Amino acid sequence: MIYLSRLLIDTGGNPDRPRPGRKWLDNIYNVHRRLSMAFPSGLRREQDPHFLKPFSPNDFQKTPFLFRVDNNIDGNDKRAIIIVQSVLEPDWDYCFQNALDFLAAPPETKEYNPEFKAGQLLRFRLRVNASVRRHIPEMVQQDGQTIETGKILHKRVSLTWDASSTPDQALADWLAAKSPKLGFTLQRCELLQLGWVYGSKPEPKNVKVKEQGQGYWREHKYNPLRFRAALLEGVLEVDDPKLFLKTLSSGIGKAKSFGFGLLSVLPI
Amino acid sequence: NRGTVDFIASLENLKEGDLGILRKLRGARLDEKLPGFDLFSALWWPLRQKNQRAPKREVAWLIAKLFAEFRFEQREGATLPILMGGICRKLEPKKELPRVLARFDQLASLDIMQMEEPLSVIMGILRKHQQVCLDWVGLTDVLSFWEQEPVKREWSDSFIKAYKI
Amino acid sequence: VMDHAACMVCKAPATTVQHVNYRRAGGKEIPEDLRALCRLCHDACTMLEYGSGMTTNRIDPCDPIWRERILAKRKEIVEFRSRGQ
Amino acid sequence: MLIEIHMIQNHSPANLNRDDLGAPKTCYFGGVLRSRISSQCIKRSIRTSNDFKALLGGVRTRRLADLIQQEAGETECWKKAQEILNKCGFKNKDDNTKMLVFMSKDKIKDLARIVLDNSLGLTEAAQQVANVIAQATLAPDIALCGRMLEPNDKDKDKKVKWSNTTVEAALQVAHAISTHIARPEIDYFFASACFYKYFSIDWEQLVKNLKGDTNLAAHTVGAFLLAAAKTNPSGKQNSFAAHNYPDGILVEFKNSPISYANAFVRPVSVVKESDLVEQSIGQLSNYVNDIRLGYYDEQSPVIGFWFSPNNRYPLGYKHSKLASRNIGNLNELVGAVLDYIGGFKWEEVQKSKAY
Amino acid sequence: MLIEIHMIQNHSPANLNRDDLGAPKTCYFGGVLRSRISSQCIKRSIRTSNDFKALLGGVRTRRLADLIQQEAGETECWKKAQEILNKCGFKNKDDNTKMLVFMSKDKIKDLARIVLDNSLGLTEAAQQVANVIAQATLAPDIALCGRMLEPNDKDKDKKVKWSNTTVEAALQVAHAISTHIARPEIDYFVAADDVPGEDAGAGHIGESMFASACFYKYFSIDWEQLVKNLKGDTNLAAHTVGAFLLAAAKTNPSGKQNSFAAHNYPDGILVEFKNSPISYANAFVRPVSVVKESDLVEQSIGQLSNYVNDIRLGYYDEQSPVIGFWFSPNNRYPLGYKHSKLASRNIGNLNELVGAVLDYIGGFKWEEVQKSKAY
Amino acid sequence: VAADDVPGEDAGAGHIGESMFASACFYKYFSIDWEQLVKNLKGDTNLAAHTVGAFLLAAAKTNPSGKQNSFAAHNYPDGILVEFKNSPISYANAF
Amino acid sequence: MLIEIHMIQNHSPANLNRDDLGAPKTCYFGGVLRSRISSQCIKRSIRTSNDFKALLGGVRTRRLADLIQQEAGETECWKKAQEILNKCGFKNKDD
Ligand SMILES: [Zn+2]
Repeated sequence: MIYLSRLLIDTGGNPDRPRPGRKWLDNIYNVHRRLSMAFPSGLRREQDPHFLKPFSPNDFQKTPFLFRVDNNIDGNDKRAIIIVQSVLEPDWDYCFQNALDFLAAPPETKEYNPEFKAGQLLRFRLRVNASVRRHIPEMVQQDGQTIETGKILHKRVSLTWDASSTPDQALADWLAAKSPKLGFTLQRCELLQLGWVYGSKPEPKNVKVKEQGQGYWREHKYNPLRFRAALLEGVLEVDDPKLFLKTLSSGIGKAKSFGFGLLSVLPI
Repeated sequence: NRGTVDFIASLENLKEGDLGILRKLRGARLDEKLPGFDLFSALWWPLRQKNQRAPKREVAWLIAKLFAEFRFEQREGATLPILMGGICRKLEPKKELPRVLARFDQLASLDIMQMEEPLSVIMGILRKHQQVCLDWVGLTDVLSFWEQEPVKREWSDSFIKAYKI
Repeated sequence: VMDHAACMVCKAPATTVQHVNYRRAGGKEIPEDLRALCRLCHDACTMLEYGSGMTTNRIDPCDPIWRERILAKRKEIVEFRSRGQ
Repeated sequence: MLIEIHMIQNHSPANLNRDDLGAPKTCYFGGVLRSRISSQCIKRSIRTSNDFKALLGGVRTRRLADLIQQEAGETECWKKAQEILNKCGFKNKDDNTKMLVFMSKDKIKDLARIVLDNSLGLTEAAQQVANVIAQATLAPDIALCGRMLEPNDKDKDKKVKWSNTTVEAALQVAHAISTHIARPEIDYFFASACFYKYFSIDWEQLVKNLKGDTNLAAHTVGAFLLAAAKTNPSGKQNSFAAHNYPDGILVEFKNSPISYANAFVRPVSVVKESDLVEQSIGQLSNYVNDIRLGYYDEQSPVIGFWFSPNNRYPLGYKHSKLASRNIGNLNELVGAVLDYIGGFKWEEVQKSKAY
Repeated sequence: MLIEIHMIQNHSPANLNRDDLGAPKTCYFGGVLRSRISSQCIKRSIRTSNDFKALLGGVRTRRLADLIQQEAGETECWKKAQEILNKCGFKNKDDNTKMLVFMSKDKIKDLARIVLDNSLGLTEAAQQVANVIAQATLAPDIALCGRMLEPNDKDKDKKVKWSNTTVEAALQVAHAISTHIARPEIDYFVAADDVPGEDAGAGHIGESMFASACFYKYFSIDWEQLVKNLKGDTNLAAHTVGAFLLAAAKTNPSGKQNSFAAHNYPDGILVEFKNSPISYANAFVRPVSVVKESDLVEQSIGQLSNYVNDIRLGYYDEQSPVIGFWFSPNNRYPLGYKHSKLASRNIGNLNELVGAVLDYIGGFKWEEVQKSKAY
Repeated sequence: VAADDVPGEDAGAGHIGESMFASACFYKYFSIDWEQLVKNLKGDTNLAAHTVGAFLLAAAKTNPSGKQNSFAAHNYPDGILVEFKNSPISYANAF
Repeated sequence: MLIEIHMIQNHSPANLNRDDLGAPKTCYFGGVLRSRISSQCIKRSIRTSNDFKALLGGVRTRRLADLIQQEAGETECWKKAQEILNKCGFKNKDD
């Protein structure tokens, strides 16, 4: 019981007119917020029928979901798609009823109920996060001297593959290291895109307190976010089919709310 | 009144494409035909930022549309009542003069929002006699304070002074 | 902060704030009648206010009325505004 | 007069050239969607190659003051040097100079000589660096691509009057397009693609830009042809092995430049997906024949050379000849091009190098 | 009698004509967007072409004093030349004329002679300059493009009369519009940095534009007006007609050809000799939509053949017949498969088409008229 | 723009400006009174018939001569309705 | 008996009729903007056409003295002619 939805984002076509779709896709945090906005529980749907209200994050269901933004070529054109997998029914009607300029085509919701056993060859294509935690973290490197401010800063930083090692093989063995826990096997994994994605979160702070109440003289700070990204496809061999359903319903990665994690599997 | 001078000078600096854009919008609102809204916003907004004073939005819009339709060289000392009196003096004193004077005196009864056509007939009579100048700055300044009684008093008095000589 | 840095109409990230209920401006500013907006929705609302009438009151988002005209202005802004200005 | 190269060759898309969203570059031709390799990607992949490193003279830098750090006496090649250019025409904006300067690598030292001293004061050293920046034209790839450089005169303190700092391009590169429809990859609810590349080089303009250096021009033409033949057009900075040689190469000596992209307006559709390039060859062949019987001129005949590996694919009308040769080697093809151009040979022109 | 040229062309992805912002020029025809190449661009491409080099006898310039000084050797006369061009009613603005002047090159030396004589007063010299400028119009350049010169009145000295300056045009180039719905495309580009830095990428970031289309072109040459404009010369008129046909058949606009190189050739040409000028652009009111069997070019050729046959059978006249030549490269695309041969001759090579054009115009031989030239 | 034919130090243009244009499908309407034309032509009928025929042929095959040296829109009409009736009617209310 | 012509004609991008500024002539019909060719322009295009060459008899001119002298062929009548034109009710102004 997995809803495999699909979006057809309306990008630009003239870099002299406003193109809100590309600007929206430029920031991953706004993409995540807009995708999460499609889940009104019982209050935002019935009280306001036109989404003309101030935004309240507590008014939306905290339903876990995965999404990957990518591109495809069907028969005569190139389309930017956002494949979204979720366990609750997505309310795309409530999401773009005011911002229909964002979307080029009406969305789709097709049920995905796979009954997959082991030992059958299947093909896949997923985008994954490529961060590791260094048990020996390098110091702060204060740029005036580039030695140290503190000593230890345990940080998710980057997956580094030696000096002359190939990146695709390194990513393949890194995935195959955790593959027995998940329950598949790789033979011809390949790397297509390897880069970074960027975002910015508000994360409000406080500066001054009111003359008669709480610290409502507060303003908005801004915390940037960076993510190392890999996109990889190939074929996987199914083992222990109980676990593969959990991996399909959960996703492989550490940034499942920022694109990485969704795995799309097709039969041979 | 330097803001009005800058507004009129920017109006004279306009090319022919946006002049045609404004010409096509005669008698219209400001909420349709987006190029007109963008051009008017580009014309009027920098005045408020630097200069503390600025002409009213309705007055500026009316002046821009009238300038687009009735392009006249801005010249100091060519106020509308004086030219109207000079035209009225060289008229038949029995039939044409009461009609044209009634069309002129209709103007000092309405608000800014309804002066377009009663001003356009006046500019048409001016263009009929081949005028080449009009004081847009003085007309804008008078139209700004159109609710003050001495303003209308001086308007009528200037017309009568130009008519009599 | 209070509208969570989002537009009221198109729910895009906010850019500025529209000053509805222009009464008590400058010295008695209460951060309640103000409403956060993006650049396109604010430009559309200013287009609607410049046209028609204009008094001390303004055009307030979250109203079920004026939504269709705001969306039409959004369409016109998207398909007609030239950045070369 | 002009040397034009029409080649077809199969590549592996989705890892060659992308846009800001990561999508592979595609275009519309003949009403149908085709894969596209951009021209500037090609014009750089020749430059940063193992066959163009023999000359590779010229840097399109942005941090020119930092380039004087790597050739500096003790420390004088800093802010004093930076504000010499900053006052001249290039606002630094945190030592970035806010502009791209295309200028030859083997001219920094004299530039350092301009700034290492202290005899000159304000704006005279600026004129001294400006004239030597304008003069720095001798470069085998600057002459190929050309340069436009307009300094900002808002911050210029006058008396820095320039010469004509503009180089005409001697090379014209089209956009590579696929001879068939774009490959539809698997869509949820390892296929190569042929490509037609077209290049044109003006011999007279190339000679004039290098101020009568036909030996260096011939070396540039040969190195350019080799680099275009056996390099991967990308920016991935990896996988340098020439795993896919150019299957078809036709070189033509013409006065009026022509593009044979109209041979593939109708897509070369085959369900076999194996002999596709061969069929593509036939299509191109037919169009060339039509051209030589459509726009035939007697006072200006054309002469060409054809190459396929091991002479596997003929070019002409099955048996009737179209190109004067059936060369089955890259080096022999470059030798024929060289001796038809100027009676030269690859051994003679290899000794003249920029670097 | 007229000479009418209708062309079908196909273009590889390029940007041959841009506006003040960079986007390719477009238009609307039948309610759908179409890519457009302006008529002035096509006329400049023909006039500044290699095949039209032998007849480039006119110059449209603002820097007339530079040419006057180049004609002579003495420097100081240039100064006086500007003053001679000032009382003539032309004005100055940072050491050039305020308005462009179009004139034949071959007479410019006579202009210099007017400045070379120090015995002539300024008013009389200005009047002589006005006379030689107004009369110097015999060149194939202006012949087809015409001229319209308006001397300044607020600056001109008195007693400087002006003769007739307007030249009636003999060319009626239409705008070039595609035969289908246009598909403009963006192109993201960066500028890489050759020296490593602390950060990544650097350089410049931009988004250019390009489009590909199949176009329809129109040219119309009034034979009598061209002959009258050239003061009765027929050999020069035939040479101009042949050079124009060869240039417009084999030239492209030079817009962004260093990065797109769309040097394609036309693949269908219709040359007609009628008494009233007609346009077959109404064939493409319905846009050409490609299908799986045919391609884009042959579909446009079929629609053009349909419209041409319908027009010929509809607006037929008995006292005035038409004679048409149809050219395709080696008969790659015949003028329609269904209808009759709508051409007195079907030609597979361009040189025979030009020869037959000269034959029908006046029976002129090719090499006979190549001796007649202006520059 | 108006390119300058002479090279210089700045590579500028002689002139910069704009023009406007539009393509369109037009409806045109002519009406002729036969009796009034015959009365105006002093009882002549052959000249009146010549006038009607030449008017039809000219209005079906002639275009305005405004900016045709740059646009050249010599398009023939793709439909003509010729009516004979006792009162003048115009079908411009269709569109 | 009235004879009427109704024509539908397509037109590729052009500027057939202009105004003071240079914009193509427009008009409002049915609440929307249209493209307009003035009836005076159509009448003039019909009148001075090739199919109406054999019928162009009249002339509308302010230079009747020049036509009178051209039909006469002698000089000194011309000035006298304008004096005659000053007595019939045609006051001359600048030749
Ligand atoms: Zn908004």
